[PDB]
Amino acid sequence: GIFGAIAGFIENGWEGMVDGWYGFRYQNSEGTGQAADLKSTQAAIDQINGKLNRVIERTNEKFHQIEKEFSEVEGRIQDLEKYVEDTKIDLWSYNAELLVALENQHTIDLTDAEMNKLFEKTRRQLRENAEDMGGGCFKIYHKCDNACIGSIRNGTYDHYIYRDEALNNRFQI
Amino acid sequence: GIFGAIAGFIENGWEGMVDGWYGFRYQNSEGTGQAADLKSTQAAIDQINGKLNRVIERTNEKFHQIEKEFSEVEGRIQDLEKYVEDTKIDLWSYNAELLVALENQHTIDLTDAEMNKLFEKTRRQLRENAEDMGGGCFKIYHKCDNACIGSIRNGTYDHYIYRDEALNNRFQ
Amino acid sequence: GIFGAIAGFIENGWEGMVDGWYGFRYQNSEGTGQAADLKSTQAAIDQINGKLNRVIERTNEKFHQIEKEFSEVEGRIQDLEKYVEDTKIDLWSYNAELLVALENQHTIDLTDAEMNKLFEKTRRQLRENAEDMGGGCFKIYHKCDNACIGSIRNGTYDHYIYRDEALNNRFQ
Amino acid sequence: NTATLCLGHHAVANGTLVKTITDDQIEVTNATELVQSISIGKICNNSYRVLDGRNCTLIDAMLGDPHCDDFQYENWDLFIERSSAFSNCYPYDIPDYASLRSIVASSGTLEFTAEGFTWTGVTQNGGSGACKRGSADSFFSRLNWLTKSGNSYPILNVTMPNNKNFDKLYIWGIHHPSSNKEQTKLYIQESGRVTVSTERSQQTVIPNIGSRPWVRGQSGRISIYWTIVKPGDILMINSNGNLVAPRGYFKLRTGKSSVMRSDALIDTCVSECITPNGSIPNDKPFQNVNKITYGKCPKYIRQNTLKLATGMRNVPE
Amino acid sequence: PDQNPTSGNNTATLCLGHHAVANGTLVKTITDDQIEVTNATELVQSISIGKICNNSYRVLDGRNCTLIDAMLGDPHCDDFQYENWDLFIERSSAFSNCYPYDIPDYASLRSIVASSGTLEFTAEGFTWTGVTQNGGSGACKRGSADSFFSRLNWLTKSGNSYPILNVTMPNNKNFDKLYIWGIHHPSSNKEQTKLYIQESGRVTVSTERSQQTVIPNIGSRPWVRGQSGRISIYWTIVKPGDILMINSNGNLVAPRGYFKLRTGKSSVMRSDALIDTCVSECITPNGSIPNDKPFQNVNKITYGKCPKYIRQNTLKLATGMRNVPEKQIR
Amino acid sequence: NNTATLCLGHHAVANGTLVKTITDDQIEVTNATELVQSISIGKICNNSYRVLDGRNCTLIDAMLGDPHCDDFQYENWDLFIERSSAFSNCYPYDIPDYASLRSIVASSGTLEFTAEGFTWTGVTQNGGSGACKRGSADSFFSRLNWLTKSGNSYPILNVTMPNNKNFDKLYIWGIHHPSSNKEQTKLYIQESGRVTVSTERSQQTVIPNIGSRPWVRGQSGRISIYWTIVKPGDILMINSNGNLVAPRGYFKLRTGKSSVMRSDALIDTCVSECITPNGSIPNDKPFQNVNKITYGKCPKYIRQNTLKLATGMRNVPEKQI
Ligand SMILES: *[C@@H]1O[C@H](CO)[C@@H](O[C@@H]2O[C@H](CO)[C@@H](O[C@@H]3O[C@H](CO[C@H]4O[C@H](CO)[C@@H](O)[C@H](O)[C@@H]4O)[C@@H](O)[C@H](O)[C@@H]3O)[C@H](O)[C@H]2NC(C)=O)[C@H](O)[C@H]1NC(C)=O
Ligand SMILES: *[C@@H]1O[C@H](CO)[C@@H](O[C@@H]2O[C@H](CO)[C@@H](O[C@@H]3O[C@H](CO[C@H]4O[C@H](CO)[C@@H](O)[C@H](O)[C@@H]4O)[C@@H](O)[C@H](O)[C@@H]3O)[C@H](O)[C@H]2NC(C)=O)[C@H](O)[C@H]1NC(C)=O
Ligand SMILES: *[C@@H]1O[C@H](CO)[C@@H](O[C@@H]2O[C@H](CO)[C@@H](O[C@@H]3O[C@H](CO[C@H]4O[C@H](CO)[C@@H](O)[C@H](O)[C@@H]4O)[C@@H](O)[C@H](O)[C@@H]3O)[C@H](O)[C@H]2NC(C)=O)[C@H](O)[C@H]1NC(C)=O
Ligand SMILES: CC(=O)N[C@@H]1[C@@H](O)[C@H](O[C@@H]2O[C@H](CO)[C@H](O)[C@H](O[C@]3(C(=O)O)C[C@H](O)[C@@H](NC(C)=O)[C@H]([C@H](O)[C@H](O)CO)O3)[C@H]2O)[C@@H](COS(=O)(=O)O)O[C@H]1O
Ligand SMILES: CC(=O)N[C@@H]1[C@@H](O)[C@H](O[C@@H]2O[C@H](CO)[C@H](O)[C@H](O[C@]3(C(=O)O)C[C@H](O)[C@@H](NC(C)=O)[C@H]([C@H](O)[C@H](O)CO)O3)[C@H]2O)[C@@H](COS(=O)(=O)O)O[C@H]1O
Ligand SMILES: CC(=O)N[C@@H]1[C@@H](O)[C@H](O[C@@H]2O[C@H](CO)[C@H](O)[C@H](O[C@]3(C(=O)O)C[C@H](O)[C@@H](NC(C)=O)[C@H]([C@H](O)[C@H](O)CO)O3)[C@H]2O)[C@@H](COS(=O)(=O)O)O[C@H]1O
Ligand SMILES: *[C@@H]1O[C@H](CO)[C@@H](OC2O[C@H](CO)[C@@H](O)[C@H](O)[C@H]2NC(C)=O)[C@H](O)[C@H]1NC(C)=O
Ligand SMILES: *[C@@H]1O[C@H](CO)[C@@H](O[C@@H]2O[C@H](CO)[C@@H](O)[C@H](O)[C@H]2NC(C)=O)[C@H](O)[C@H]1NC(C)=O
Ligand SMILES: *[C@@H]1O[C@H](CO)[C@@H](O[C@@H]2O[C@H](CO)[C@@H](O)[C@H](O)[C@H]2NC(C)=O)[C@H](O)[C@H]1NC(C)=O
Ligand SMILES: *[C@@H]1O[C@H](CO)[C@@H](O[C@@H]2O[C@H](CO)[C@@H](O)[C@H](O)[C@H]2NC(C)=O)[C@H](O)[C@H]1NC(C)=O
Ligand SMILES: *[C@@H]1O[C@H](CO)[C@@H](O[C@@H]2O[C@H](CO)[C@@H](O)[C@H](O)[C@H]2NC(C)=O)[C@H](O)[C@H]1NC(C)=O
Ligand SMILES: *[C@H]1O[C@H](CO)[C@@H](O[C@@H]2O[C@H](CO)[C@@H](O)[C@H](O)[C@H]2NC(C)=O)[C@H](O)[C@H]1NC(C)=O
Ligand SMILES: *[C@H]1O[C@H](CO)[C@@H](O[C@@H]2O[C@H](CO)[C@@H](O)[C@H](O)[C@H]2NC(C)=O)[C@H](O)[C@H]1NC(C)=O
Ligand SMILES: *[C@@H]1O[C@H](COC2O[C@@H](C)[C@@H](O)[C@@H](O)[C@@H]2O)[C@@H](O)[C@H](O)[C@H]1NC(C)=O
Ligand SMILES: *[C@@H]1O[C@H](CO)[C@@H](O)[C@H](O)[C@H]1NC(C)=O
Ligand SMILES: *[C@@H]1O[C@H](CO)[C@@H](O)[C@H](O)[C@H]1NC(C)=O
Ligand SMILES: *[C@@H]1O[C@H](CO)[C@@H](O)[C@H](O)[C@H]1NC(C)=O
Repeated sequence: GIFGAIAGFIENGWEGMVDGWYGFRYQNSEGTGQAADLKSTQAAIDQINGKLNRVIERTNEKFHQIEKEFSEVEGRIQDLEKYVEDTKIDLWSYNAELLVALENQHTIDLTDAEMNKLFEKTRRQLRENAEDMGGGCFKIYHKCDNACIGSIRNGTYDHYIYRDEALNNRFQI
Repeated sequence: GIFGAIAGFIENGWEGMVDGWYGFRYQNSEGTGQAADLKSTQAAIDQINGKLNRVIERTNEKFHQIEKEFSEVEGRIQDLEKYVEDTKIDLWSYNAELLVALENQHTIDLTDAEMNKLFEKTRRQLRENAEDMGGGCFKIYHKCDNACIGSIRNGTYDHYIYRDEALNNRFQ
Repeated sequence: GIFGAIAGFIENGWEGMVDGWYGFRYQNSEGTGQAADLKSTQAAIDQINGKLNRVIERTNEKFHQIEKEFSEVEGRIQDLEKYVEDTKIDLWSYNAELLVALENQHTIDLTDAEMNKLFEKTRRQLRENAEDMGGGCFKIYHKCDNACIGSIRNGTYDHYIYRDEALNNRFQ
Repeated sequence: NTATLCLGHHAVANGTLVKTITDDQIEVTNATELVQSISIGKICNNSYRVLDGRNCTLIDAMLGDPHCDDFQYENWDLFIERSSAFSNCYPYDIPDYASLRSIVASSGTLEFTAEGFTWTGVTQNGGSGACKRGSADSFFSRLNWLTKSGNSYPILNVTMPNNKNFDKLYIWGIHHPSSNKEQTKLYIQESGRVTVSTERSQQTVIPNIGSRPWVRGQSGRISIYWTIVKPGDILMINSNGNLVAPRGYFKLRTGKSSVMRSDALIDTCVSECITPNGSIPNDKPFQNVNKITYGKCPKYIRQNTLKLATGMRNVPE
Repeated sequence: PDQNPTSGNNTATLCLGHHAVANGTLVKTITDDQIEVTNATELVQSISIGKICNNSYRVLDGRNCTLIDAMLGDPHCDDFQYENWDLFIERSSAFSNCYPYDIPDYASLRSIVASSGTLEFTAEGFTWTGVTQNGGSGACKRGSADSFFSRLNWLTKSGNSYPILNVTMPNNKNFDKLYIWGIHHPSSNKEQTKLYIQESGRVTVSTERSQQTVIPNIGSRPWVRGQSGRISIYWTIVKPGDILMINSNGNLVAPRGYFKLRTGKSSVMRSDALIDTCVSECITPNGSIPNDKPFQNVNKITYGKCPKYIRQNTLKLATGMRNVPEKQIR
Repeated sequence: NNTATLCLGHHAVANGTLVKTITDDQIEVTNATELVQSISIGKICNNSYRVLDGRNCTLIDAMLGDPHCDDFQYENWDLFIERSSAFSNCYPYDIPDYASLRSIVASSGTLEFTAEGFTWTGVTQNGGSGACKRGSADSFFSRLNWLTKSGNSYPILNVTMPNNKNFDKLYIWGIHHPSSNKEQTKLYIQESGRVTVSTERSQQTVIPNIGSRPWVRGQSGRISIYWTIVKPGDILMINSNGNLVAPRGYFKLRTGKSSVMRSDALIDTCVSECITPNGSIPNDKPFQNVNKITYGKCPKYIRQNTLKLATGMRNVPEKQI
C-alpha cells in the first residue's frame, strides 16, 4: 500500500474482527475490548461497490454480425473476416488485462488509505494526551474507561478534561 | 479523496475565497481575516493544465475511408463494413469512458494531496508553537497579529522567536 | 509527487549516495556520515521490476494476415482492407501512449511514497526525543553517537534510554 | 492511570491471489471472477425466440424443400442450423450463398406472398423424382419450373410493380440441362436466357448444357439468384428459356435477428446470451466460451480467468 | 462579549482550507457514477455549425449530379467537366438524365474517382474505321437534339458493315490512365441486327496485364426516359509503358479518351447541408464541427482533421477539486 | 555538542532522462527504458522460421510451373519471399481473383502435387508455345495440359475424379482465349468454346473470349486460370467442348501457419523470432515502429518512434556544485 499502514507499520490483520473492516482494540481499567469502526469500513466498501457497479452488468447488446468459422477455404475476404475478429479480440483482451491490474492496484491503495485516515483522525482527537507507540497503537496517559474510549470512537472526546492529568504523566521520571 | 483532507478532516470548502483554490482563515488580536495561497493553487492548476494539453486540440487527419450508410441490402461484404465500423466505435467509446474515469479520480486525488501538503508545510513552520485543533485548524499558543500571520504565509516565520512564550502557555 | 517529499519538502537528491536509492545523512559527536537504507530501496525496485515483467518479452505470435500494401487501385474491398489496418494501428498507438503515461505517473508517485514511508518510520522511532526541522531533517536532542544512529537505521533505537535527557533539552 | 488504544484492520483465514500493476500474485481478503468460462450446456429458449432448424438449413426452408415445409411462414430472433442438416430436393447452387443466407437471417422471417405472374404459352409447376413431396414428383414450393407448352416456349415478358413501402426479395433461378436433346425437349430453343431487371439494375444468366454428378437421379442442376426490388420500382423478367420462375416475394425487415450453427440441445431456462456451446450468464463483463454470440453477451477475450479484488490486502498472523 | 472578533490576547487561530462554489458540476470516476466538482470541461463534441464550411478544404457541390454522372458526362452535369476537389458533396435530390445505365461494382469506381480528386480528361484520336460514330438518344437531350454521354462514343453500323474493330492506344505518360467504356444491351433481336448487323456482339478491352470480355444481353427492361435498352459501364486502368487495346464485333460504347489518375487525399460525401464561407478543419454530413475536443457524437461519417466518434453524448473532465459547499441550506 | 541532526533523502544522477506522464509533457527521472523497436538488423533471419527465396519467381508462377520456376516443384515454407525483380517467362495469362489463390497456397505453405491419370479421348494433348520455352522447346505450364483437336474433330469431353481421401484437393485449370475466329476454329473445331467444371456441391462455367490482345512474347492469345476445391466424398467433373486447359492433378491443402511476404532484403543466418520487409527485428520490446507488415512473434506496430518507460524516481539533482 502507498501509505504503508496495511502490511506496513501495522504488522498484521485481526482475524477475530468479524463485524467490520477497520476498528479498535483497547486495554484499560475495565478490561480489554474490541470495536469495529463502521464509518471507515463503509467508506472502503462503498468505493469497492462503485468499482463493481461500473464493471459488472454493463454488457452490450449484439445481434447479427459477421461469420467467424468457415467450412470452405475462400482466400481474400475470409482472410479479412478473420483478421478483423482476431484484431478485435486481441484489443479487448488487452483492455481487460489492464483494467484489472489498474483497479486492483487502486483497491489496495484506497484500503490502505482508509486505515491511515482512521489513525490520523484518532491522533487528532487525542492531541497532547497520547503518544504513538508504533504498530498502530497509542499510549494514552490518563485513566480512560470504556466510556472515555467510547467517546473517542464516537468522536466526542474532550481532551481538555484530561489534559492536565496527561501532561503530568508524559513529563514525569 | 485519498488523503482525507478535502471532504474529510476539513469539514467543507469556502465559497468566499475567490482569490485562490487553497488558503488561510485566521483569528487574532486584530480580528478575523482571509488569504489565498498562490503556490498550492498554482501547483493544482498546472497539473490540471497538463491533462488538458494532452487531450485538448489533439486530433488526427483522416481522408477517404469506407462507406457507413447503405441504400440497398447486399449481404456479406456490407456486413463486414458495418462490423468493422461498429467494432471501432465500441473500442473508442471504451477508451473515452475509461480515460475520463481515471483522470477524474486522479484529479480529485491530487487536489486533496495539495490541501494536505499545505497543512503539512504549515505544521512544520509552527513547530512547537502550535497544536492541531482538528478541522485543519491550528491553535497558536502565542500572540500573533497580522504581520505575524503574514510571516507564516510568506514562509519567513522563525519559530525560535516565540518558542519560550509558546511552550509556557502549552504546559504550565 | 503526490506525497510531496521528493521534489517537495526534501529540497533535492544526493548524487553522492551510490549504494542505494534512499538513506540517511547525519552529524554527531563522531563527525558526519552517510548510509543507504536497503529495505526501502528494495521495495521501490521490486515494484518497478514488477512493471517491467508486464511489458518486456510480452509478445504475440501472428502468421498469415491481410495485405497492407497495394500495386493497383481496386476501390471498395481495398478501401476496407486499408481502413481495418489503419483502425488497428491508431488504437494500439493510443494504448501505448496511455500505458507509458499512467505507469510513469505511478512510478513517480510510488517512489515518492517510499521516501515518505521511510520518514514516518524514523519519526515514530524517535518519538519525543526529536523534532522535525523541515527539509527531511530531524533534530535529535541528545548525544547520539554512531552506535546510537546505527540503532535508528537498524530499527532498534530504544527511545526510553534517551528520553529524560532529550525531553529536558527541548523544554527548559 | 493509562490506557492502550490500538488501531487495525480485519483479515480472513484463506484469502485469494490477484494481479496488480506491480505484482503477479498478491493476496486480498476477497475477489470476484470477471471472465465467464462455463456455460449452461444448452441453449435457453425463454429469453429470445429460438427456432430449431432440425434437418433444414435456413436456405432450404426459404426455397421450400418438401421436408422443410414446416417452416413456411416462420420467424425468429435466432435460427439454429444443425450439422445433421441436409438438402433433399433438386440439386442446386447459389452464387454468393453466404450473402443470401445473411440477408434472410437478419430479416428474421419467411413471410412469403404469392403474386399473379402471367406466364402464357408455357406449362408451369415442373417436377422431379429428386424432390418428392409424398409419393409424387415435386419441386421447391417457392419456385415455379416452366417448360414449353405444346411445341413452343415464347420470349416471356412479365412484370410486377412494388407498390408497397418495404423492399421485396425475389428468389429465382435458371435450369441447366444435361444434354442438347434435353434443352430443346423442355424449352425448344437451343440456347436459354434469363434477364431479371429493375429500373436501376439487372442480372442476365445463360444456362450451361452438359452433365454434372448424379444427385437423386438427376445430372441436371439449377442455380439460384435473387433480386431486391425497392418501393416505387418495378420487377421485369424476360426469358426465352430455362427460367425457374418466382412465385411471389419475401418481405424484407430491417430486423435484429440472426442465424447460428450449433448442435446444442434447446431447453426451458433463462439467459439473455446465446453461443454455439450453449447459453451463458451475462453478470460478468467478459467471457472465454466462444467468440460467436447472440444477445446481451459479455465480450470475448483470450484469458479464461481475471480476478478483481473486492477487499483489502490480507495479512494474517 | 460574545461578538468579540478577536482571539484571547495570548493566542491565535490559523485555519487551512479550500474554495468551493454555489453551482458545481457532476463528473464520473472509478468509484463514483456521479460526484460533484468545482468545475469541468466537455470532451465530446455534440453540436454542429449546421453547414459545411468551405475555406479550409476545397468542397465541390455536386448539386443535381452524382460523381459518376459528372464523370460520364451526363448533359446537365457538363459544368463539372474539368473540375477537382478535396471533398465532393452528393445531394439526395441528384438525378440522372441521360441514357439509362448500370455499373457493375458501381461503388468501387465511385471510390476510385473520388479519392483521385479530379475529373481532368484528355481526348484521343481513336480510329474507328467502318462504323458510324456519335450515336445519340432522346433519353439524353443536350439542347433540343438527341445526344449522349459526352465522354462516351456510341458506335453503330456504317451501311452494311460492322467490322471487327481492332484499335490500340499506348500510355507514353508517367501516370495511370483511367479509361471508361461500355456495352449496349438492346431490347430485341431486330434491334441488335439493325444497329450492329451481327446477331451476338462482343467487347474485349485488354492490356498486357489484364483483360475484360463482355457480351450483350438482349431482352426488354423497364421503360426509362422512353428507352427499354440499357448500357453497362466498365473501366480499365492502363499503366505507363503498358498499352490499351479494344476489340469488338458489336455493341461497343467506346471511350473518347482517358482520365488522369492521381494518388490523392480527396473524397466524396452524401449531405444536404448548405455550404458557406467559414473555417473548420472537420466536415460531417450534418455540417462542419470544431476539433478542440478529442471525441464527437455528431456523426461516424467524417472528413478532415476530426475528433473520434463515440456513442456517448457527453463526457466531462474535471478541471477542479471536489466541491464541498459551505451552506447546506440556500 | 550533545545533540545530533539526522537527515533523510534519496539518490540522484548527473543527467537523467525525460519521460511523459499524465500531468507533465516532459519530466526528468533517473532512468528509463525504450518500449518501441525502431531499428532492424537489416537481414531476414532464416533460423527460427523456414524462409524461402522466390528470386525471379512469384508463388503463383511456381505453382503453375513456369519453366524457370521448376526449382520450386515440391517445396514447402513458413514464409515465402517475393522479390520486386521477379518475372513471368511463360504463356501470357491472367487470374480472376489472383490475390485469393496466392493467399490460399501461401497459407497452405506447400506445393505438394499428386498427378492423376485423366483420360482425354478424341483430343491431342500437351500443347506448347514459343512464349513458354522449356530449354529450347515450345513448352507450357508444367501443371496444366493444353488440349487441341485430334486432326479431324474435338469431342465433348466428360471426365470425372472422385475424392477417396480425408482432405481437400486443390485443382488448377484454365481456358484459352484465341486472337481470331480463324484460330478458334483451327485449334478447337467449334466456333464456340465452353468449360464447365462441376462438383456435387458447386460449379463454374467459363466461356472463351475471341479477339486479339497486345503481344507478350509474340502471342496475341491469353489464358485465364481458375480453381476448384474438392471435399472428401465429393466428386470432381469436367465438361468441355473446346478451349479447355486441363489439370494434370491436385495440390494437397494443409491448414498451416505459413504465409507469403514481399521484400528485397538479404536473407541471412541470425537469431530472430520476428520478420518484416525491412529485415528481422528483436522482440524484447512490446511495440515497434519498423513496419506494419510482419510475420512471426512480433511487437505491435505503432505510429510513435519512441516511448520511454520510467525505471526510477524523479531526478532532483543538487545545484550547489
Ligand atoms: C458423363 O460421364 C459421367 C460419368 O461416366 C456420367 O455420369 C453417370 O451416368 C450414369 C447414367 O448413364 C449414372 O448411372 C447411375 O449410377 C447410379 C449409382 O449411384 C450410386 O448409388 C448406387 C447404389 O448405392 C451405387 O451402386 C453406386 O456405386 C453409386 O454410388 C445408379 O444408382 C443408377 O442406377 C445408374 O446406373 C451414374 O451415376 C453417373 N455418375 C455420375 C458421377 O454422375 C454422365 O452420364 C456422362 N454424360 C454423358 C452425356 O455421357
Ligand atoms: C415487355 O413488357 C413491358 C411492360 O409490360 C413493355 O413496356 C411498356 O411499353 C409501353 C408501350 O410502348 C410503354 O408505354 C409508355 O409509357 C409511358 C409512361 O408514362 C407514364 O406517365 C404518364 C403521365 O401522364 C401516364 O400517361 C402513363 O400512364 C404512365 O404512368 C407513356 O407516357 C407512354 O404511353 C409510353 O408509350 C410502357 O411504359 C412500357 N412499360 C414498361 C414497364 O417498360 C414492353 O414493350 C414489352 N416488351 C416486349 C419486347 O414485348
Ligand atoms: C490487331 O491489331 C493489333 C495492334 O495493331 C495487331 O497486333 C500487332 O501485330 C503485329 C504483327 O502483325 C506486331 O508486330 C510485331 O512486333 C514484334 C515485336 O515488336 C518489336 O520488334 C522489334 C524488336 O524489338 C523492334 O522494332 C521494336 O522494339 C518492336 O516493338 C516484332 O518482332 C514482329 O516482327 C512484329 O513486327 C505488333 O507488336 C502487334 N501489336 C501489339 C500492340 O501487340 C494485330 O496483328 C491485329 N490482329 C488482327 C486479328 O487483326
Ligand atoms: C432405362 C432407361 O433409361 N429408361 C428411360 C429413362 O432414362 C427416362 O427417365 C428420365 O431420364 C431423364 C434424363 O434424360 C430425366 O432424368 C427424367 O427425370 C425427371 C426428374 O424426375 O427429374 C422427370 C421430370 O418429369 C422432368 N421434369 C421436367 C421436364 O420438368 C425432369 C427434367 O427433365 C430433368 O430433371 C431436367 O434436367 O427429369 C427421367 O424420368 C424415362 C422417361 O423419359 S422422358 O422423361 O419422357 O424423356 O424413359 C425411359 O427413357
Ligand atoms: C408504335 C409507336 O407507337 N411508336 C413507334 C416508336 O416506338 C418508334 O420510336 C423508336 O423506337 C425505337 C425502338 O423500336 C427506339 O426506342 C427509338 O429511340 C432511339 C432513341 O434512343 O432516341 C432513336 C435513336 O436514334 C437510337 N440511337 C442509335 C441507334 O444510336 C436509339 C437506339 O436505337 C435504342 O435506344 C437502342 O436501344 O433509339 C425510338 O425513336 C418510332 C420510330 O421508329 S424507328 O426509329 O424507326 O425504330 O416509330 C413509332 O411507330
Ligand atoms: C502468314 C504470316 O504472316 N505469319 C505466320 C506466323 O504468324 C506464324 O507464326 C505463328 O503465329 C501464330 C499467330 O496466330 C502463333 O502465334 C504461333 O505461335 C504458337 C506459339 O504460341 O508458339 C505455335 C504453337 O504451336 C501454337 N500452339 C498450339 C497450336 O497448341 C500456338 C497457338 O496457336 C496460339 O498460342 C493460340 O493463341 O501458337 C506462331 O507459330 C509463322 C509460323 O508458321 S506456323 O503457323 O506456326 O506453322 O508463319 C506464318 O504463316
Ligand atoms: C436541379 O434540377 C431542377 C429540375 O430541372 C433544375 O431546374 C429547375 O429548378 C426548379 C425545380 O423545382 C424549377 O424552377 C424548375 O423545375 C426548373 N427550372 C429550370 C429548368 O429552369 C434545377 O435548376 C437544378 N438545380 C441546379 C442547382 O442546377
Ligand atoms: C466451445 O466450442 C468451441 C467450438 O467448438 C470450442 O473450441 C474447440 O476447442 C477444442 C478443445 O480444446 C479444440 O480441440 C477445437 O480445436 C476447438 N474447435 C474449434 C472449431 O475451434 C471451445 O473449446 C468450447 N468452449 C467451451 C466449452 O468453453
Ligand atoms: C464557398 O461557398 C460560398 C457560398 O456559396 C461561395 O461564395 C458565393 O459565390 C456565389 C457565386 O458563385 C455568390 O453569388 C455568393 O454571393 C457567394 N457567397 C455567399 C455567402 O453568398 C464561394 O465561392 C465558395 N467557394 C470558395 C472556394 O470560397
Ligand atoms: C539462409 O540463407 C542464406 C542466403 O544464401 C544462406 O547463406 C549461404 O548459403 C549458400 C548456399 O548453400 C552457402 O554456399 C553459403 O556459404 C551461405 N552463407 C553465406 C554467408 O553466404 C544460409 O545457408 C541460409 N541458412 C539457413 C539455415 O537456411
Ligand atoms: C521499412 O520499409 C518500408 C517499405 O516497406 C519503408 O517505407 C517507406 O518509408 C518512407 C519514410 O521516409 C516513406 O517516405 C515511403 O513512402 C515508404 N515507402 C513505402 C513503399 O512504404 C520504411 O521507411 C522502412 N522502415 C524502417 C527501416 O524503419
Ligand atoms: C471551468 O471550465 C469551464 C467550462 O469548460 C470554463 O469555461 C470556459 O472558459 C473559457 C475561458 O474563460 C471561455 O473562453 C470558454 O468560452 C468557456 N467554455 C464554456 C463551454 O463555457 C471556465 O473558464 C472554467 N472555470 C470556471 C471558474 O468555471
Ligand atoms: C538504467 O538504464 C539503462 C538503460 O535503460 C540500463 O542499462 C542496461 O541494464 C539492463 C539491466 O536490466 C540490461 O538489460 C542491459 O544490459 C543494459 N542496456 C539496455 C537495456 O539497453 C541500466 O539498467 C540502468 N542504468 C545504467 C546502466 O546507467
Ligand atoms: C513576508 O512577510 C513579511 C511581513 O510583512 C507583510 O507584508 C505583506 C507582503 C503581507 O502580504 C504579509 O506577508 C505581511 O503582512 C514581509 O516583511 C516580508 O517582506 C515578506 N516576504 C516575502 C518574501 O514575501
Ligand atoms: C458517544 O459516546 C459517549 C460516551 O459513550 C457519549 O457521551 C456521547 O453522547 C456519544 N455521542 C454520540 C453522538 O453517540
Ligand atoms: C543494528 O544496530 C545496532 C547498533 O548499531 C547493532 O549493535 C546491532 O548489531 C544491529 N542489530 C540489528 C538486529 O539490526
Ligand atoms: C466474496 O466474494 C464472493 C465470490 O465472488 C462473493 O460470494 C461475496 O461477495 C464475498 N463472500 C464472502 C464470504 O466474503
